[PDB]
Amino acid sequence: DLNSVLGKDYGALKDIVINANPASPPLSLLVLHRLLCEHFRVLSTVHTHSSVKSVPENLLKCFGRQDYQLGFTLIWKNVPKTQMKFSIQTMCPIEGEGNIARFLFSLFGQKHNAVNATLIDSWVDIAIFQLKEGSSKEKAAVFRSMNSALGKSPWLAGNELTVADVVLWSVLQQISVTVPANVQRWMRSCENLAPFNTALKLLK
Amino acid sequence: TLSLTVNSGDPPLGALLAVEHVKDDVSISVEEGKENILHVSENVIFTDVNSILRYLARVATTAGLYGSNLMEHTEIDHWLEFSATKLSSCDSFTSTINELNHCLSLRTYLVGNSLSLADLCVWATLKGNAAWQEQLKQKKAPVHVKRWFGFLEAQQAFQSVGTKWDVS
Repeated sequence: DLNSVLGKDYGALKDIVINANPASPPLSLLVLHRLLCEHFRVLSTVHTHSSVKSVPENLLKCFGRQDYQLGFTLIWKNVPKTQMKFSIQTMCPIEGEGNIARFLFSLFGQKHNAVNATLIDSWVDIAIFQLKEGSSKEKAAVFRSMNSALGKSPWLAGNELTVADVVLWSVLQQISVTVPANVQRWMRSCENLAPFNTALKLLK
Repeated sequence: TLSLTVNSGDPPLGALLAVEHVKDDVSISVEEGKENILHVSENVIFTDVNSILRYLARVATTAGLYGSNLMEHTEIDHWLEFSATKLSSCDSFTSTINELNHCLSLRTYLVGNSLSLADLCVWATLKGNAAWQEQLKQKKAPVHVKRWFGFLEAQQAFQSVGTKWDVS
């Protein structure tokens, strides 16, 4: 797609600003950023906000021509949950890395029918609402679900990589392990990819 | 066609509000049960309220419950998580309520000046939250939410679903 009809009354998208806590780096976002770069020309900058001291070096250099389509500013800041805004200032920022991930991936323009679009959403919801803070019983349940679906398809939501794959994979990395084989295979599928691969390195 | 089994114990008011707003537009039946399930085709189903809300709004094109652009799309998602986490919680209600209050300061509807998923899920949760009502008894509720809440509660659909489904 590549269109810029994203905001109806305001101007087309140019700069995206994200606030993130450095005690809780958002691997999904780092990964997605790498992904966007392949398809878009991005100006990437990291700031640290007044309220933060000693952000680790890997975190500072996590992004390190004529014109840009997209501008990407990551601000390390003491926030409870990750935020996104499209201008220097705003009232209701979009909170939560799951929601930020859906939006960014969408800029690729790969449309889905109502059922697939909802399934993709549902997986993103599982990573955030269950797998992220879940009890082992909950974690086991999630693994089970993925394994079942990863025997149907090579990717969580179908034959193509979706934001479902990016988010749940990223969440997995930042949290007693017994892993089914479809999942263990799907992990490999992801790690093979450059964008997933490099970002993992940054968190060290 | 499209059938929804609800949990008649703790009804998903938000989803039922959703069904009512898409009826003319889509043919859908509701059945009583012990859990929430949306049956779409032979064996494709949705179980969690937020997945059911998203499918309904995606299929009910006329209703426009999912916004009109990617921006509003993302805003509506934000409110879906907001309701399913911060508001689906006892703790830090005050912090949460104030946040909602600030967002509604200059808005009539949560997203894009017209009714949306955001409005449904947040209102549904906000109803079923004890803290909200206690604030209501006390008269200590924040001003904007009170207006917005009141405005929605007075609409026909919000009272049809309330009358048929609200346990209290």
